[PDB]
Amino acid sequence: MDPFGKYKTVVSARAADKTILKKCQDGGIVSAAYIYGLENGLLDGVIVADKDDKLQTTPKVATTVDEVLEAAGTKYTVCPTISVIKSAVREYGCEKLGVVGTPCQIIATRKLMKYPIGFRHVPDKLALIVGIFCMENFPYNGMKTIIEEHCGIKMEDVAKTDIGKGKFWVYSKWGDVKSIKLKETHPYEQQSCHVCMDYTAELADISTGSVGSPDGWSTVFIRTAQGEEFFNKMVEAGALEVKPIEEVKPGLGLVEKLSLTKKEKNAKEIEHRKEIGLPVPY
Amino acid sequence: MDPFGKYKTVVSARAADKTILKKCQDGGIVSAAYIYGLENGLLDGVIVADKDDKLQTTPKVATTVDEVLEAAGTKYTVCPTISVIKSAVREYGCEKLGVVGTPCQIIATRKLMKYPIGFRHVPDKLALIVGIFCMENFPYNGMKTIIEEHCGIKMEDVAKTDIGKGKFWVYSKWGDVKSIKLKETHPYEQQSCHVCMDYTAELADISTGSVGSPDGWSTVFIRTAQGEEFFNKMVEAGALEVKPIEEVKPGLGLVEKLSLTKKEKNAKEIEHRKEIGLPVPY
Amino acid sequence: VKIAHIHLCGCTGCLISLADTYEQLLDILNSVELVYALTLVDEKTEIRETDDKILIEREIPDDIDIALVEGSVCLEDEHSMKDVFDARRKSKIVVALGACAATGGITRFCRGGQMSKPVHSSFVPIGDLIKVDLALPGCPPSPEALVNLITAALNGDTEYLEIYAELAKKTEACGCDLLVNVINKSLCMGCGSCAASCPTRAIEMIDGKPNVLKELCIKCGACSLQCPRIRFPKLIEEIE
Amino acid sequence: VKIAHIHLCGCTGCLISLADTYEQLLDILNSVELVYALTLVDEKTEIRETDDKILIEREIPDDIDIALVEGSVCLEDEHSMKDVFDARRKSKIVVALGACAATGGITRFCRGGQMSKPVHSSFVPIGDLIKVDLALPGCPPSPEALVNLITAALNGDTEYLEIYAELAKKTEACGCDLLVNVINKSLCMGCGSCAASCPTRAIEMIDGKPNVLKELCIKCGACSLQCPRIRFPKLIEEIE
Amino acid sequence: GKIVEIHPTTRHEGHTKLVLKVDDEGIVEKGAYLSVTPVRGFEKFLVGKPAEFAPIAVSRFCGICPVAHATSAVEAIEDACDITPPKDGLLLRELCGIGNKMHSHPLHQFLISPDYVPKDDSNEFIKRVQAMRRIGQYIVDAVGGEAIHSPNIKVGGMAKQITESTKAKMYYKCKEYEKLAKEQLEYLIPIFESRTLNDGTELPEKLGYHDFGYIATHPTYGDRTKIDQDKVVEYTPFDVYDKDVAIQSSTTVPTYNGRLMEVGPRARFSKFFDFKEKGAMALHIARAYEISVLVKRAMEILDELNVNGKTMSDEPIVGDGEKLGLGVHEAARGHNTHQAVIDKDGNIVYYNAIVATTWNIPVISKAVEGTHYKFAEHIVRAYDPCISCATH
Amino acid sequence: GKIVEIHPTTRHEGHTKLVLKVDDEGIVEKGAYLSVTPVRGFEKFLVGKPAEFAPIAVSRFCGICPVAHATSAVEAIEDACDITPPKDGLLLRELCGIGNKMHSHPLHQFLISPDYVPKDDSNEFIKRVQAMRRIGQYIVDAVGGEAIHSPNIKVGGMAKQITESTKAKMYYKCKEYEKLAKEQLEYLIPIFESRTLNDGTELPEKLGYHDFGYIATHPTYGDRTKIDQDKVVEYTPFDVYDKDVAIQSSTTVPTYNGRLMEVGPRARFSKFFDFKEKGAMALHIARAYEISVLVKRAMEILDELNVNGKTMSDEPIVGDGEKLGLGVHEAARGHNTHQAVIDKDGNIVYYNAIVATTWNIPVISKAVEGTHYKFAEHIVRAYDPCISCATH
Ligand SMILES: Cc1cc2nc3c(=O)[nH]c(=O)nc-3n(C[C@H](O)[C@H](O)[C@H](O)COP(=O)(O)OP(=O)(O)OC[C@H]3O[C@@H](n4cnc5c(N)ncnc54)[C@H](O)[C@@H]3O)c2cc1C
Ligand SMILES: Cc1cc2nc3c(=O)[nH]c(=O)nc-3n(C[C@H](O)[C@H](O)[C@H](O)COP(=O)(O)OP(=O)(O)OC[C@H]3O[C@@H](n4cnc5c(N)ncnc54)[C@H](O)[C@@H]3O)c2cc1C
Ligand code: NFU
Ligand code: NFU
Ligand code: SF4
Ligand code: SF4
Ligand code: SF4
Ligand code: SF4
Ligand code: SF4
Ligand code: SF4
Ligand code: SF4
Ligand code: SF4
Ligand code: FES
Ligand SMILES: [Fe+3]
Ligand SMILES: [Fe+3]
Repeated sequence: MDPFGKYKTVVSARAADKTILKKCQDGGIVSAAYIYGLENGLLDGVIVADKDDKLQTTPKVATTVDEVLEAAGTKYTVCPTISVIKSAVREYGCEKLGVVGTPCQIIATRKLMKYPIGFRHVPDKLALIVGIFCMENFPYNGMKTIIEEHCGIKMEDVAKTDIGKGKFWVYSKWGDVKSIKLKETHPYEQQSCHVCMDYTAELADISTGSVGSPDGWSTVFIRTAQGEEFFNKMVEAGALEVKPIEEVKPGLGLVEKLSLTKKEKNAKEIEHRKEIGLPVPY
Repeated sequence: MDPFGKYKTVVSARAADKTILKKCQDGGIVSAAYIYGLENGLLDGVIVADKDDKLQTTPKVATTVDEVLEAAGTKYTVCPTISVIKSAVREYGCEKLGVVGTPCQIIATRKLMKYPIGFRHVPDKLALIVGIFCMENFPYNGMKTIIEEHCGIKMEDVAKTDIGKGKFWVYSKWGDVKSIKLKETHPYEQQSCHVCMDYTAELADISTGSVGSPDGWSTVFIRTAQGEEFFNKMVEAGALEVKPIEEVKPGLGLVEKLSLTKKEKNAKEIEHRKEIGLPVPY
Repeated sequence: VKIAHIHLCGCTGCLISLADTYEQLLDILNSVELVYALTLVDEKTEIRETDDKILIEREIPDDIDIALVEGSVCLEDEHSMKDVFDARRKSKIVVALGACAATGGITRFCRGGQMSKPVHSSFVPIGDLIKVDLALPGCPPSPEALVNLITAALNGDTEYLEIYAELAKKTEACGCDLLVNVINKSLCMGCGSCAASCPTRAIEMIDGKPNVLKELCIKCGACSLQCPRIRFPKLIEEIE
Repeated sequence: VKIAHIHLCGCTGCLISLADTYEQLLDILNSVELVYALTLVDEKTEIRETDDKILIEREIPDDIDIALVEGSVCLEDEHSMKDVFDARRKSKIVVALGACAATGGITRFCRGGQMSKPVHSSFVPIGDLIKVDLALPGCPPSPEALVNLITAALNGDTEYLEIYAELAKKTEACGCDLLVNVINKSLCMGCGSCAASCPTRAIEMIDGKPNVLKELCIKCGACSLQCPRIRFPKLIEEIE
Repeated sequence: GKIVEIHPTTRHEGHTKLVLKVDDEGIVEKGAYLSVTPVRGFEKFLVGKPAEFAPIAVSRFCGICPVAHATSAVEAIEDACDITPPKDGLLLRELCGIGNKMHSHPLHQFLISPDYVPKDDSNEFIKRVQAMRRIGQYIVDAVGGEAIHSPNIKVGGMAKQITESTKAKMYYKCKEYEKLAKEQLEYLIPIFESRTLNDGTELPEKLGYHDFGYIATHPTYGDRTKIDQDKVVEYTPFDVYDKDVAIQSSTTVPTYNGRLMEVGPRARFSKFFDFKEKGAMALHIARAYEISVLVKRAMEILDELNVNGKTMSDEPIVGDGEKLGLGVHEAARGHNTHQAVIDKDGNIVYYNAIVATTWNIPVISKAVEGTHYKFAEHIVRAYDPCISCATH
Repeated sequence: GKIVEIHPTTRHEGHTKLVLKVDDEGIVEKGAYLSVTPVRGFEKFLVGKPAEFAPIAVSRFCGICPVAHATSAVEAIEDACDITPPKDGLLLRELCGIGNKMHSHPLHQFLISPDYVPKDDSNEFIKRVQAMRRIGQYIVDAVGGEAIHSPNIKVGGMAKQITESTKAKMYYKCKEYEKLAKEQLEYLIPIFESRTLNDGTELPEKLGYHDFGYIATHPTYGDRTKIDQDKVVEYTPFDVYDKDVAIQSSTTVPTYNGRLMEVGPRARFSKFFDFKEKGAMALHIARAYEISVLVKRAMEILDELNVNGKTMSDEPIVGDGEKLGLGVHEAARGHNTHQAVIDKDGNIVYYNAIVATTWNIPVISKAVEGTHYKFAEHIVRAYDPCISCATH
């Protein structure tokens, strides 16, 4: 079982702008990439996740850095980022689009490009495809129940959530930090994620994540020639701080264990569905 | 193959009320039965066709005797008579409903009664099923072309269309009578009638038509026990004038020749559709 | 024979339609043995008592002859999955009763997200998981069609049930069935019986042809079943 | 190789889509031989003179390698019925180009009665009469999708075309495909790529799930083909 | 010191669970009645769909009372768009709702008959229930279009007008139903008053007591003015059950002014007919008496009905995309609430439903406390619970 | 004394037939041009369907000019419901229709290139045409959502709006299109004026002459007030062809004051730009000159457009079930007419379409008369016919 798919280099990195770091989940790689492209004419639009005061997510095309800043942080709830990909190249008029999405949404983008039936003049305009790691998603009302009725903190007063370290973590604006075992957070997950076998967004230009890298830092896979040229251009400009993933802890060994834990667990779900007669992607 | 299906007797007959004969096509059998049943409580509602000043038909749940008179006569155009059969037993509140229809619409009625999935509390309320002979139907704009463009009569000035004798006949309100070879009418006929194998309405309680009997009279098949009781009740009440089909000309030999002609012609179409892979009822 | 009413993700309306045989429901219930029906009988009660808990469970019995399975299967609820396979295991004849069990019906529109089970978002007809022997479409099927199915099953009228035994293999339904299989195939003659069969009044006869108001269609299957240019077994031609 | 564009009951939009390869249409036409296309070339001209009349016919030539068949077949028109069987007879590979030829498309709603051919009411995809080898959905499929099919057919890229060769055996499409095969089957994760593929904008993402405005769906099939939880061949995982 | 779990409970609609904490003598100390029926999720897949699809869809909450959800839906959409149904359509709608309650109550008396009706009277008791139900379902067929899921119940009124023939048939059948209602009522009220089952078991005098108020807006139909919907708040099952029980509940927990409330026939009979008895037998008694109230109002409507009056408003379904329309209806089980927000194009942008038994479920949890657990299921059935309704 | 039948005619859209009665020298004495394309029947299946489906469905008349029918459909529904599109939506709509005419005219010049363009110039000529069409299709892509079948064209205006960036792009693309148009026009006008094909054969001076008037309501968009739709009467093929030919025609025969009329570029150029030349060559010349008129008006709309101005009206789609709305638009082939009546619920109760080539088919039948039959097809192509359009 391969753990990461194809990639050129694995890196632990972080954004150089302090504004980004104050607003980002981990190392601010997505926001850093989007803002750099926009500011340097590499991109003219980017798909982002806008969040309502109560953490509801709405897809949006972005043409201003402020917009990118207005939407930095992880909402552990389903946001259809690819639903706006055509709108981006039509009315918005983008020709150098940036797209972000969980590994699945990246899979949708790659198929969307190879068989562009309903995507006339879309594929050529995709200028950078950023993938974020993902283990499991949740319906909004499911995450609402965990945070509010299992963790005490009310959604509005939530400021940052994070899974790992053995369980779920909700960080309150006011200052408290609550944790509940990850074993109780299972009943409320999107069950269509139990057939997903991509952890590190193996088909993105650039994949970025939290695990394997310390707090405030992001594990960054560089996969495609396009992602490499973009990633390098940022480094030569000083938009990123870069350390080898070997020199950093916990390191790639953690990504590998979480990735192959997802794959081995969900591959057994796939075989269970096949066994009882339910459809599985092929 | 068999030409008429099941019947108890076959008789040439016509109504005794001559108001009916003023307004009917052939013998006034359908209207006579409807009006008799309504007047004597055997029927509390009858499905009829409300034609338009341009001969556009409309199905209709008739309840009054005079209504039956406004639908008398043949409109050689499709009229969904069965489409009101539920509305007849719900809001209209009928419990002794009379239904008229071409052999195909009678077939639908018999299936409607044997598999009444969508027909809750409907079968037990059908009191008389009257079928009328039929060889071919037409889309309204097809018949509009036959009458207006091949017979040179505006649908408005149309009075009584009829077929037979080898040609389509248009009788004008202003006196003229035009004839065109049936050959010309065939390109305009509804191509779904070419799979129909029922000429004499073989599944009706009572079936009535023009062919076989003389002008002003009608060939009447009495088929079921329900139709026999209704028919006998009319003859003892004097509503019908009755003569044997053997003493009348052209007689049962024409119906037979026409009924089998349809069967051998369309059975070929059915076998042609099976050959090229199109669906055919079974 | 032993019959049982299994209630999955349904509305009980199919059972109520059977109840709408009225006083003849006692002639039906006396010709068979109602061995299970959570709505009607207290079967099959099994008491397991430990030192901390008394577990009074009503389980689906064994040796069922005919199972009237109503409603669809929720793929994310484990008791729904268990009951549908339990019904196939314990029943000789499995009847997909109603459009929900036969073709999904209204539950085809379910997409989850509602409290208090927001992961409940996937509903399938029982045919997508187990083997179905007979299927009755409609929402609900009329009481008369049910009486006819039950009588034909008890009397071994295999000919009458053929059309239903053929439906058991069909797990999808829509008003489009009339277009795809009839109108588009030069078979429609304009009777309108398909319009009279529709429980939601979604079919409208326009110029001698049906017009489906697709937003008012519950994917029940009654119209596709009624149409005589789809199915027309000789059995129908029998009159007396 | 020899390619031909058969136009049945279509709108020439699929041909225009191919034409929207713009100046690359010369590279495409220069890589093959356009042997028949009523819209573009005067083929195959055959003059038949009797003592009464001169008949100048443009007929479908024999030994066609790839037939891009566009539009549906009218069952009540004999020339339409004849051209579809000729396309199969004379062509080695038949490509159902566009939703009309592949799944019926807009023509599924045809019910006839219009002048000056009021009996024209039954339109079927070419797969309902002839064997189809490849099917391109959408209304119209994108110029980029067409180029890939053409390039893959010239280059014998069997793997790429497998998804389209599998579609050829499917003659019915709807926005309900997403419900019946993804949402109802606990496979939808809410990317929204389907909503972006639709040419009529009939899909609308609501709470991370697709909602199909069924009265705007023209049964084109672009969303069913797009959704990556239906078909996802290993080929797609290939990037550098 | 023991837990008693009954699962599933029987002779009501749907799929529930009793989870009781009982002392060493079997007396319930902490009660838990909860729905475990899967959540089909009507309020969530209706968003994005046209308004006229609501009464068709929400009718499928349940096949016993579908008229109550169609009525509440169209009332909520009419309220959201300021549509006024014409006089005679509103009469037919109320009649259709009354005909539906005319089949539910006898049906429920048939469900509970194995506990209360002697085995020798069973056949004749059932025959009288089905004769009544036929009449109630005939009214729903004629007016609503179908007895199970009435498509005539539409936004703007009722789709079809009946005939003077149909009207007179219903009035005559209502006179016969009233005769059956007196026979039924004179037979059941003495049984319910005896507090003894058909096997001789005496039921405790305080069976099913509780401390909660009632909600009832009308005796036969509904009145949105008689409730302040702002004071109605839905809470989560964690706020009423233990955590290991809460995660299994499928319903929400409605409260009025932060308190549980009972709905249903006794709730109606308390507000409108000065019926003050507590306990579970009072519920069976109120439900039995309401049969006479319903059929007598049905004949009063038919007397008032103009068979030729307009039944559909010509107003268009157009909303402002903000107003939260309120639609209430006294279903057979009690105050049934639907809410809807409609945009300018006639599409649902938000939908919500607080069905009757959704109210009564957390009340049943408390009503079973105080008495032995062998009586818990009899307290449940007194509330005529419909669970597919309470879950939707 | 012979009958010449050409079937199918080529290098136009769709499926037709030329049926000519010629004398011994080949001169056409009686001409007949007729569509034999099956009738998909849009005007008849749209009845019963919602109004927003009309611009989606009628767009499928044709894939060359889909915008023209979408435009005409919503104009007819807006007229029937008294909906007024906002200024900037009406400007984008017109821009979308002009973008479509910006690819149709070069596309037609490409189809007729085998007859007029020398073979050595073919590749460069096709490249210049395709460079022009790419700009035209990009305008329809940006504004309409799709080049082929634009879903933004809606009852009320235009669904989406464009960014100043996009607007600035189209304005620059239009200036380059205007360069290509001058190159194209400086090349083809001399060929058309020489009246000789690329093989050297000279064309008769009176080629394609006829005695009929013209119909055009606007130079670039459409104006329903410039035509009296009551004087438009559709007749049957029996009124223009011989009986054995009439049964084959799929189209109707539109007339204005009971007379055939020509539509198209020369019709517009006659009415608005004082172009008075007759014949078939004048038809190719007017079409070529109209390319500059279109692109100039496109840049004139962009200078006038407010990219943030409202594009969709907020009025609801409600009709009175009687008003026969009129929707006219100057398609690339000529005056295009849609009519529709809408009820209160936004649904189609009657629909009718009189497409441009429907007007020209019976005019073409006469225009081929007088000249040899080997020139008949060249007269057909001068009218740029679209047959799937004329049949709908
Ligand atoms: C449901 C979910 C589960 C995840 N699980 C894991 C995990 O198990 N392990 C792990 O290492 N990482 C996981 N991630 C990713 C992780 O939480 C961070 O988003 C990422 O690792 C670091 O982001 P960043 O700081 O580099 O960029 P940032 O500057 O923080 O910006 C984050 C970007 O992500 C986008 N985004 C936010 N929420 C969503 C969403 N729901 N869907 C699509 N896009 C979104 C926003 O548009 C934003 O631009 C998950 C993310 C999601 C949404
Ligand atoms: C399309 C068509 C084709 C026919 N072809 C033949 C034929 O080939 N040979 C033959 O002998 N007879 C044929 N008939 C029947 C014949 O024309 C007479 O209708 C028949 O004799 C019964 O008329 P009557 O005088 O007995 O009844 P009347 O008293 O005249 O009443 C006639 C009844 O026909 C009903 N009706 C009229 N049009 C339709 C319609 N479109 N659909 C359903 N019901 C309708 C009216 O509602 C009315 O109740 C055909 C009828 C139709 C509609
Ligand atoms: N009565 C009732 Fe339903 Ni089946 C419940 N509970 C509601 O409106
Ligand atoms: N241009 C154009 Fe169409 Ni294809 C034609 N003819 C019209 O409205
Ligand atoms: S686990 Fe897979 S399917 Fe679920 S959200 Fe993450 S990437 Fe998508
Ligand atoms: S020929 Fe057959 S199908 Fe056609 S109208 Fe007559 S009975 Fe019906
Ligand atoms: S088919 Fe209809 S009536 Fe039967 S369970 Fe499903 S929703 Fe209820
Ligand atoms: S059209 Fe009516 S009868 Fe047919 S499937 Fe839909 S709801 Fe059922
Ligand atoms: S039932 Fe069948 S034949 Fe009759 S109108 Fe409906 S689709 Fe046509
Ligand atoms: S698929 Fe669409 S674009 Fe292609 S021929 Fe059919 S209607 Fe025209
Ligand atoms: S929903 Fe859209 S993409 Fe899917 S089949 Fe319908 S029209 Fe085509
Ligand atoms: S493309 Fe497939 S997985 Fe993505 S939102 Fe649509 S149906 Fe769901
Ligand atoms: S199959 Fe999709 S609307 Fe019927
Ligand atoms: Fe609720
Ligand atoms: Fe027309």
